[PDB]
Amino acid sequence: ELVMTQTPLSLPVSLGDQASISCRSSQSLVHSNGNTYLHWYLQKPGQSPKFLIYKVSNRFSGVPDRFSGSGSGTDFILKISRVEAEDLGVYFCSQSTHFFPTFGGGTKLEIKRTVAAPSVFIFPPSDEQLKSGTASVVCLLNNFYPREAKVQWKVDNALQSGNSQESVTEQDSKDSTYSLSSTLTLSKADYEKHKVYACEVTHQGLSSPVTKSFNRGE
Amino acid sequence: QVQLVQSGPELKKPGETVKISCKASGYMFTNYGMNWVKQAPGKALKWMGWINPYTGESTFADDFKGRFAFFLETSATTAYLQINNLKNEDTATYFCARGTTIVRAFDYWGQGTSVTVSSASTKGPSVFPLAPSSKSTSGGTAALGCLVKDYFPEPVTVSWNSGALTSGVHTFPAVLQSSGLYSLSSVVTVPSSSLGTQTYICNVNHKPSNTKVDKKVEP
Repeated sequence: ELVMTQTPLSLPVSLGDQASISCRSSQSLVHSNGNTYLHWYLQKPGQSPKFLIYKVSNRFSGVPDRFSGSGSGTDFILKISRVEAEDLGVYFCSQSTHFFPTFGGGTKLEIKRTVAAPSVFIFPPSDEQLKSGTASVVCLLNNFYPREAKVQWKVDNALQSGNSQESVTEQDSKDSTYSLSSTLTLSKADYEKHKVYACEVTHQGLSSPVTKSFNRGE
Repeated sequence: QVQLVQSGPELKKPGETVKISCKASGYMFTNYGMNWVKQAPGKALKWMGWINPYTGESTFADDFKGRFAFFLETSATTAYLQINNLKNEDTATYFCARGTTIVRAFDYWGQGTSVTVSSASTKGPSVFPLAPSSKSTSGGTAALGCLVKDYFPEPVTVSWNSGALTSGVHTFPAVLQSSGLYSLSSVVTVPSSSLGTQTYICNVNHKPSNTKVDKKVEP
Protein backbone atom coordinates (compact mmCIF):
# COMPACT_ATOMS: atom_id res chain seq x y z
CA GLU A 1 0.00 0.00 0.00
CA LEU A 2 1.31 3.43 -1.17
CA VAL A 3 0.76 6.00 1.59
CA MET A 4 1.21 9.76 1.00
CA THR A 5 1.61 11.70 4.27
CA GLN A 6 1.34 15.52 4.52
CA THR A 7 2.64 17.54 7.40
CA PRO A 8 1.41 19.62 9.01
CA LEU A 9 -2.36 19.06 9.07
CA SER A 10 -2.94 22.81 9.63
CA LEU A 11 -0.38 25.52 8.89
CA PRO A 12 -0.99 29.07 10.25
CA VAL A 13 1.06 31.68 8.36
CA SER A 14 1.03 35.50 8.36
CA LEU A 15 0.55 37.53 5.19
CA GLY A 16 3.79 38.12 3.37
CA ASP A 17 5.49 35.13 5.12
CA GLN A 18 6.58 31.82 3.60
CA ALA A 19 4.38 28.72 3.97
CA SER A 20 6.06 25.28 3.65
CA ILE A 21 4.06 22.06 3.20
CA SER A 22 5.75 18.63 3.29
CA CYS A 23 4.60 15.50 1.41
CA ARG A 24 6.27 12.07 2.02
CA SER A 25 5.47 8.90 0.10
CA SER A 26 6.04 5.37 1.38
CA GLN A 27 7.64 4.43 -1.98
CA SER A 28 9.75 6.34 -4.54
CA LEU A 29 7.75 8.41 -7.04
CA VAL A 30 10.56 8.09 -9.68
CA HIS A 31 9.09 6.05 -12.48
CA SER A 32 11.23 3.44 -14.25
CA ASN A 33 10.73 5.62 -17.42
CA GLY A 34 12.62 8.57 -15.64
CA ASN A 35 9.76 10.92 -14.63
CA THR A 36 8.51 11.80 -11.15
CA TYR A 37 4.73 12.11 -11.25
CA LEU A 38 4.11 14.14 -8.08
CA HIS A 39 1.47 16.89 -8.33
CA TRP A 40 -0.26 19.51 -6.16
CA TYR A 41 -3.87 20.62 -6.08
CA LEU A 42 -5.59 23.44 -4.11
CA GLN A 43 -9.16 23.08 -2.86
CA LYS A 44 -10.69 26.31 -1.51
CA PRO A 45 -13.83 26.39 0.63
CA GLY A 46 -16.94 24.94 -1.05
CA GLN A 47 -15.04 24.52 -4.39
CA SER A 48 -13.55 21.83 -6.59
CA PRO A 49 -9.84 21.26 -6.51
CA LYS A 50 -7.65 23.23 -8.89
CA PHE A 51 -4.45 22.10 -10.53
CA LEU A 52 -1.40 23.87 -9.08
CA ILE A 53 1.95 22.16 -9.70
CA TYR A 54 2.87 19.18 -11.91
CA LYS A 55 5.85 16.87 -11.89
CA VAL A 56 7.39 18.28 -8.70
CA SER A 57 8.29 21.82 -9.78
CA ASN A 58 6.24 22.87 -12.81
CA ARG A 59 3.49 25.45 -12.32
CA PHE A 60 0.23 25.02 -14.15
CA SER A 61 -0.82 27.94 -16.37
CA GLY A 62 -2.12 30.92 -14.38
CA VAL A 63 -0.42 29.80 -11.18
CA PRO A 64 1.68 32.66 -9.78
CA ASP A 65 5.46 32.32 -9.40
CA ARG A 66 5.19 32.57 -5.58
CA PHE A 67 4.21 28.83 -5.59
CA SER A 68 7.14 26.49 -6.01
CA GLY A 69 7.60 22.73 -5.48
CA SER A 70 10.81 20.76 -4.89
CA GLY A 71 12.14 17.43 -3.67
CA SER A 72 12.94 14.05 -5.23
CA GLY A 73 12.27 10.36 -4.60
CA THR A 74 10.10 10.13 -1.49
CA ASP A 75 10.14 13.69 -0.01
CA PHE A 76 8.59 16.81 -1.54
CA ILE A 77 7.74 20.38 -0.53
CA LEU A 78 5.39 23.04 -1.78
CA LYS A 79 6.53 26.57 -0.88
CA ILE A 80 4.24 29.56 -1.00
CA SER A 81 6.41 32.62 -0.67
CA ARG A 82 4.81 35.94 0.29
CA VAL A 83 1.50 34.43 1.32
CA GLU A 84 -1.70 36.33 0.33
CA ALA A 85 -5.25 36.08 1.67
CA GLU A 86 -6.44 34.35 -1.49
CA ASP A 87 -4.03 31.42 -0.89
CA LEU A 88 -6.29 30.03 1.86
CA GLY A 89 -7.59 26.43 1.45
CA VAL A 90 -6.55 22.79 1.57
CA TYR A 91 -3.41 21.81 -0.37
CA PHE A 92 -3.22 18.15 -1.59
CA CYS A 93 -0.26 16.31 -3.06
CA SER A 94 -1.00 13.48 -5.48
CA GLN A 95 0.98 10.71 -7.18
CA SER A 96 0.37 8.80 -10.42
CA THR A 97 3.71 7.02 -10.83
CA HIS A 98 2.26 3.79 -9.35
CA PHE A 99 -1.22 2.47 -10.11
CA PHE A 100 -3.56 3.55 -8.62
CA PRO A 101 -3.39 7.40 -8.29
CA THR A 102 -3.49 8.50 -4.61
CA PHE A 103 -3.79 11.79 -2.71
CA GLY A 104 -2.26 12.90 0.57
CA GLY A 105 -4.69 13.82 3.29
CA GLY A 106 -4.45 17.61 2.85
CA THR A 107 -2.90 20.55 4.66
CA LYS A 108 -5.15 23.48 5.62
CA LEU A 109 -3.42 26.81 5.20
CA GLU A 110 -4.74 29.32 7.71
CA ILE A 111 -3.95 33.03 7.62
CA LYS A 112 -2.84 34.78 10.77
CA ARG A 113 -3.75 38.55 10.86
CA THR A 114 -4.30 41.29 13.47
CA VAL A 115 -7.20 41.11 15.88
CA ALA A 116 -10.41 42.60 14.38
CA ALA A 117 -13.57 43.42 16.44
CA PRO A 118 -16.96 42.07 15.32
CA SER A 119 -19.84 44.23 14.13
CA VAL A 120 -22.85 42.89 16.02
CA PHE A 121 -26.51 42.83 14.80
CA ILE A 122 -29.63 41.26 16.36
CA PHE A 123 -32.68 40.03 14.35
CA PRO A 124 -36.09 39.28 15.90
CA PRO A 125 -38.41 36.60 14.49
CA SER A 126 -40.37 37.45 11.32
CA ASP A 127 -44.13 37.71 11.52
CA GLU A 128 -44.27 34.96 8.86
CA GLN A 129 -42.37 32.51 11.11
CA LEU A 130 -44.32 33.37 14.29
CA LYS A 131 -47.52 32.55 12.33
CA SER A 132 -45.89 29.15 11.63
CA GLY A 133 -45.77 28.52 15.41
CA THR A 134 -42.02 29.07 16.10
CA ALA A 135 -39.57 31.88 16.89
CA SER A 136 -35.89 32.12 15.89
CA VAL A 137 -33.80 35.04 17.13
CA VAL A 138 -30.57 35.55 15.20
CA CYS A 139 -27.41 37.33 16.39
CA LEU A 140 -24.73 38.09 13.78
CA LEU A 141 -20.99 38.74 14.51
CA ASN A 142 -19.49 40.04 11.27
CA ASN A 143 -15.81 40.33 10.21
CA PHE A 144 -13.77 39.39 13.24
CA TYR A 145 -10.38 37.77 14.08
CA PRO A 146 -9.51 35.56 15.87
CA ARG A 147 -12.24 32.93 15.49
CA GLU A 148 -12.69 32.61 19.25
CA ALA A 149 -15.77 34.54 20.38
CA LYS A 150 -18.13 34.12 23.33
CA VAL A 151 -21.81 34.81 22.58
CA GLN A 152 -24.39 34.76 25.38
CA TRP A 153 -28.20 35.05 25.14
CA LYS A 154 -30.29 36.78 27.79
CA VAL A 155 -34.06 36.73 27.77
CA ASP A 156 -35.44 39.27 30.24
CA ASN A 157 -31.88 39.27 31.73
CA ALA A 158 -31.88 35.49 32.42
CA LEU A 159 -28.89 33.67 30.91
CA GLN A 160 -30.03 31.06 28.35
CA SER A 161 -28.42 27.66 27.84
CA GLY A 162 -29.21 24.76 25.49
CA ASN A 163 -31.53 26.45 23.04
CA SER A 164 -29.03 28.10 20.59
CA GLN A 165 -26.74 26.94 17.75
CA GLU A 166 -23.67 28.69 16.33
CA SER A 167 -22.24 28.63 12.84
CA VAL A 168 -19.00 30.16 11.67
CA THR A 169 -17.84 30.86 8.08
CA GLU A 170 -14.45 29.96 6.66
CA GLN A 171 -11.86 32.73 6.68
CA ASP A 172 -12.66 35.43 4.13
CA SER A 173 -10.62 35.17 0.95
CA LYS A 174 -9.97 38.95 0.92
CA ASP A 175 -9.52 40.05 4.55
CA SER A 176 -9.04 36.72 6.40
CA THR A 177 -11.86 37.38 8.94
CA TYR A 178 -14.65 35.14 10.14
CA SER A 179 -18.32 35.76 10.73
CA LEU A 180 -20.62 33.88 13.10
CA SER A 181 -24.36 33.39 13.58
CA SER A 182 -25.94 32.51 16.93
CA THR A 183 -29.59 31.41 16.66
CA LEU A 184 -31.84 31.18 19.69
CA THR A 185 -34.90 29.00 18.84
CA LEU A 186 -38.03 28.89 20.98
CA SER A 187 -41.67 27.97 20.59
CA LYS A 188 -43.90 30.94 19.72
CA ALA A 189 -45.60 30.54 23.14
CA ASP A 190 -42.28 30.74 25.08
CA TYR A 191 -41.18 33.62 22.89
CA GLU A 192 -44.29 35.63 23.69
CA LYS A 193 -43.88 35.21 27.42
CA HIS A 194 -40.89 37.56 27.62
CA LYS A 195 -40.04 41.08 26.41
CA VAL A 196 -36.35 41.73 26.24
CA TYR A 197 -34.12 39.72 23.89
CA ALA A 198 -30.35 40.45 24.09
CA CYS A 199 -27.14 38.84 22.72
CA GLU A 200 -23.85 39.66 24.49
CA VAL A 201 -20.53 39.27 22.74
CA THR A 202 -17.08 38.96 24.35
CA HIS A 203 -14.09 39.02 21.97
CA GLN A 204 -10.38 39.88 21.91
CA GLY A 205 -11.09 42.97 19.72
CA LEU A 206 -13.55 44.46 22.19
CA SER A 207 -12.38 46.14 25.42
CA SER A 208 -15.64 45.17 27.02
CA PRO A 209 -18.56 43.06 25.79
CA VAL A 210 -21.13 44.48 23.38
CA THR A 211 -24.84 43.78 23.85
CA LYS A 212 -27.49 44.12 21.11
CA SER A 213 -31.13 43.81 22.06
CA PHE A 214 -34.76 44.44 21.16
CA ASN A 215 -38.08 44.58 22.99
CA ARG A 216 -40.66 42.23 21.61
CA GLY A 217 -43.38 43.80 19.39
CA GLU A 218 -41.24 46.81 18.50
CA GLN B 1 -12.48 27.23 -22.19
CA VAL B 2 -12.36 23.64 -20.75
CA GLN B 3 -15.45 22.94 -18.62
CA LEU B 4 -16.82 19.99 -16.79
CA VAL B 5 -20.37 20.61 -15.48
CA GLN B 6 -21.93 17.90 -13.29
CA SER B 7 -25.52 17.13 -12.49
CA GLY B 8 -27.28 18.26 -9.32
CA PRO B 9 -27.51 16.87 -5.78
CA GLU B 10 -29.24 13.58 -5.11
CA LEU B 11 -31.09 11.96 -2.25
CA LYS B 12 -31.32 8.12 -2.45
CA LYS B 13 -32.49 5.24 -0.27
CA PRO B 14 -30.17 2.41 0.69
CA GLY B 15 -30.15 -0.27 -2.02
CA GLU B 16 -31.09 2.11 -4.87
CA THR B 17 -28.97 3.15 -7.91
CA VAL B 18 -27.72 6.68 -8.68
CA LYS B 19 -26.27 7.85 -11.99
CA ILE B 20 -24.32 11.15 -11.96
CA SER B 21 -23.31 13.10 -15.05
CA CYS B 22 -20.49 15.29 -16.16
CA LYS B 23 -20.91 17.24 -19.41
CA ALA B 24 -17.54 18.16 -20.99
CA SER B 25 -17.02 21.10 -23.32
CA GLY B 26 -14.13 23.10 -24.79
CA TYR B 27 -11.90 20.21 -25.90
CA MET B 28 -11.77 16.98 -27.95
CA PHE B 29 -13.72 14.75 -25.52
CA THR B 30 -12.41 11.47 -26.84
CA ASN B 31 -8.69 12.24 -26.38
CA TYR B 32 -8.48 12.68 -22.58
CA GLY B 33 -9.18 10.44 -19.57
CA MET B 34 -12.30 10.91 -17.53
CA ASN B 35 -11.55 10.28 -13.82
CA TRP B 36 -13.88 10.06 -10.86
CA VAL B 37 -12.86 11.10 -7.37
CA LYS B 38 -14.80 10.76 -4.09
CA GLN B 39 -14.75 13.15 -1.18
CA ALA B 40 -16.74 11.97 1.87
CA PRO B 41 -17.51 14.67 4.56
CA GLY B 42 -14.35 16.07 6.15
CA LYS B 43 -12.24 13.53 4.16
CA ALA B 44 -9.30 13.38 1.78
CA LEU B 45 -9.88 12.92 -1.93
CA LYS B 46 -10.14 9.28 -3.09
CA TRP B 47 -9.48 8.23 -6.68
CA MET B 48 -12.20 5.84 -7.74
CA GLY B 49 -11.16 5.08 -11.31
CA TRP B 50 -11.24 6.26 -14.89
CA ILE B 51 -12.79 5.49 -18.24
CA ASN B 52 -10.74 5.83 -21.47
CA PRO B 53 -13.10 7.57 -24.02
CA TYR B 54 -10.84 6.63 -26.84
CA THR B 55 -11.39 2.92 -26.13
CA GLY B 56 -14.38 2.66 -23.72
CA GLU B 57 -12.24 0.75 -21.20
CA SER B 58 -12.77 1.31 -17.41
CA THR B 59 -10.21 0.91 -14.60
CA PHE B 60 -11.07 0.96 -10.90
CA ALA B 61 -9.22 1.38 -7.61
CA ASP B 62 -9.52 -1.70 -5.27
CA ASP B 63 -12.23 -0.17 -3.10
CA PHE B 64 -14.41 0.63 -6.16
CA LYS B 65 -14.58 -2.78 -7.91
CA GLY B 66 -18.21 -4.07 -7.75
CA ARG B 67 -21.02 -1.56 -7.32
CA PHE B 68 -19.43 1.14 -9.53
CA ALA B 69 -19.67 1.69 -13.28
CA PHE B 70 -18.56 4.41 -15.75
CA PHE B 71 -20.33 5.23 -19.03
CA LEU B 72 -19.78 7.62 -21.97
CA GLU B 73 -22.16 9.31 -24.36
CA THR B 74 -19.59 10.62 -26.87
CA SER B 75 -22.03 12.41 -29.19
CA ALA B 76 -23.23 14.24 -26.03
CA THR B 77 -19.67 14.64 -24.62
CA THR B 78 -20.97 13.35 -21.31
CA ALA B 79 -19.40 10.92 -18.85
CA TYR B 80 -21.42 9.10 -16.18
CA LEU B 81 -20.81 7.48 -12.77
CA GLN B 82 -23.26 4.84 -11.67
CA ILE B 83 -23.38 3.49 -8.12
CA ASN B 84 -25.71 0.55 -7.51
CA ASN B 85 -26.81 -0.93 -4.14
CA LEU B 86 -26.27 2.42 -2.37
CA LYS B 87 -24.95 2.30 1.24
CA ASN B 88 -24.39 5.05 3.85
CA GLU B 89 -20.62 4.99 3.11
CA ASP B 90 -21.52 6.29 -0.38
CA THR B 91 -22.76 9.64 1.05
CA ALA B 92 -20.14 11.95 -0.44
CA THR B 93 -19.38 14.59 -3.05
CA TYR B 94 -18.21 12.99 -6.36
CA PHE B 95 -15.99 14.88 -8.85
CA CYS B 96 -15.26 14.17 -12.45
CA ALA B 97 -11.73 15.27 -13.47
CA ARG B 98 -10.11 15.39 -16.90
CA GLY B 99 -6.88 13.41 -17.13
CA THR B 100 -4.09 15.06 -19.16
CA THR B 101 -2.15 11.86 -19.91
CA ILE B 102 0.91 13.69 -21.30
CA VAL B 103 1.92 14.52 -17.61
CA ARG B 104 -0.55 12.14 -15.81
CA ALA B 105 -2.53 14.76 -13.92
CA PHE B 106 -6.11 15.94 -13.39
CA ASP B 107 -5.91 19.40 -14.95
CA TYR B 108 -9.62 20.29 -14.90
CA TRP B 109 -12.32 19.27 -12.47
CA GLY B 110 -16.08 19.42 -12.29
CA GLN B 111 -17.87 21.32 -9.55
CA GLY B 112 -18.91 18.26 -7.52
CA THR B 113 -22.16 16.33 -7.13
CA SER B 114 -23.45 15.67 -3.66
CA VAL B 115 -25.20 12.33 -2.98
CA THR B 116 -26.95 11.53 0.32
CA VAL B 117 -28.01 8.01 1.04
CA SER B 118 -30.79 8.07 3.65
CA SER B 119 -33.95 6.20 4.66
CA ALA B 120 -35.60 9.66 5.23
CA SER B 121 -37.81 11.59 2.75
CA THR B 122 -36.76 15.00 1.58
CA LYS B 123 -38.06 18.10 3.37
CA GLY B 124 -38.05 21.55 1.74
CA PRO B 125 -37.03 24.66 3.67
CA SER B 126 -39.18 27.46 4.92
CA VAL B 127 -37.58 30.81 4.13
CA PHE B 128 -37.99 33.75 6.50
CA PRO B 129 -36.76 37.38 6.28
CA LEU B 130 -34.11 38.80 8.65
CA ALA B 131 -35.18 42.40 8.34
CA PRO B 132 -32.85 45.47 8.08
CA SER B 133 -31.09 46.57 11.26
CA SER B 134 -31.38 50.40 10.83
CA LYS B 135 -33.30 53.16 9.01
CA SER B 136 -31.84 55.43 6.28
CA THR B 137 -31.80 58.75 8.24
CA SER B 138 -29.09 57.33 10.56
CA GLY B 139 -26.45 56.20 8.04
CA GLY B 140 -23.58 53.69 8.07
CA THR B 141 -24.02 49.97 7.46
CA ALA B 142 -27.11 47.82 7.82
CA ALA B 143 -27.32 44.03 7.93
CA LEU B 144 -30.18 42.01 6.43
CA GLY B 145 -30.81 38.35 5.58
CA CYS B 146 -32.87 35.23 5.06
CA LEU B 147 -33.32 32.29 7.46
CA VAL B 148 -33.51 28.97 5.55
CA LYS B 149 -35.11 26.65 8.03
CA ASP B 150 -35.90 22.92 8.48
CA TYR B 151 -34.72 21.05 5.37
CA PHE B 152 -33.17 17.68 4.41
CA PRO B 153 -30.78 16.82 2.95
CA GLU B 154 -27.93 19.18 2.20
CA PRO B 155 -27.30 21.23 0.07
CA VAL B 156 -29.25 24.43 -0.45
CA THR B 157 -28.17 27.27 -2.73
CA VAL B 158 -28.76 30.92 -1.69
CA SER B 159 -28.15 33.87 -4.00
CA TRP B 160 -29.09 37.57 -3.62
CA ASN B 161 -30.86 39.60 -6.29
CA SER B 162 -30.45 36.71 -8.73
CA GLY B 163 -26.65 36.71 -8.38
CA ALA B 164 -26.18 40.48 -8.90
CA LEU B 165 -25.44 41.08 -5.17
CA THR B 166 -22.34 39.15 -4.01
CA SER B 167 -20.26 41.68 -2.08
CA GLY B 168 -20.84 41.54 1.66
CA VAL B 169 -22.73 38.21 1.61
CA HIS B 170 -22.14 35.44 4.17
CA THR B 171 -24.11 32.22 3.84
CA PHE B 172 -23.40 30.20 6.97
CA PRO B 173 -22.71 26.47 7.14
CA ALA B 174 -25.87 24.42 7.85
CA VAL B 175 -26.40 23.09 11.36
CA LEU B 176 -28.59 20.26 12.58
CA GLN B 177 -31.27 20.74 15.19
CA SER B 178 -32.59 17.90 17.41
CA SER B 179 -35.38 17.60 14.86
CA GLY B 180 -32.85 15.95 12.43
CA LEU B 181 -33.25 18.89 9.99
CA TYR B 182 -30.79 21.55 8.82
CA SER B 183 -31.05 25.35 9.16
CA LEU B 184 -28.90 28.21 8.02
CA SER B 185 -29.01 32.02 7.61
CA SER B 186 -27.53 34.06 4.76
CA VAL B 187 -26.73 37.66 5.59
CA VAL B 188 -25.54 40.71 3.66
CA THR B 189 -24.35 44.18 4.75
CA VAL B 190 -25.34 47.26 2.76
CA PRO B 191 -25.36 51.05 3.10
CA SER B 192 -28.36 51.97 5.28
CA SER B 193 -29.13 54.86 2.89
CA SER B 194 -29.77 52.24 0.11
CA LEU B 195 -32.61 50.51 2.06
CA GLY B 196 -34.90 53.27 0.72
CA THR B 197 -33.88 52.80 -2.93
CA GLN B 198 -32.63 49.19 -3.30
CA THR B 199 -34.84 46.14 -2.90
CA TYR B 200 -33.26 42.93 -1.61
CA ILE B 201 -34.42 39.38 -2.55
CA CYS B 202 -32.71 36.16 -1.42
CA ASN B 203 -33.17 33.31 -3.89
CA VAL B 204 -33.15 29.90 -2.22
CA ASN B 205 -32.98 26.61 -4.14
CA HIS B 206 -33.30 23.16 -2.48
CA LYS B 207 -33.08 20.86 -5.48
CA PRO B 208 -33.89 17.52 -3.75
CA SER B 209 -37.33 18.86 -2.76
CA ASN B 210 -37.73 21.01 -5.89
CA THR B 211 -38.17 24.09 -3.64
CA LYS B 212 -37.33 27.45 -5.29
CA VAL B 213 -38.23 30.52 -3.21
CA ASP B 214 -37.60 34.21 -3.70
CA LYS B 215 -38.10 36.28 -0.53
CA LYS B 216 -38.12 40.09 -0.46
CA VAL B 217 -36.38 41.33 2.71
CA GLU B 218 -37.54 44.75 3.96
CA PRO B 219 -37.78 46.71 7.29
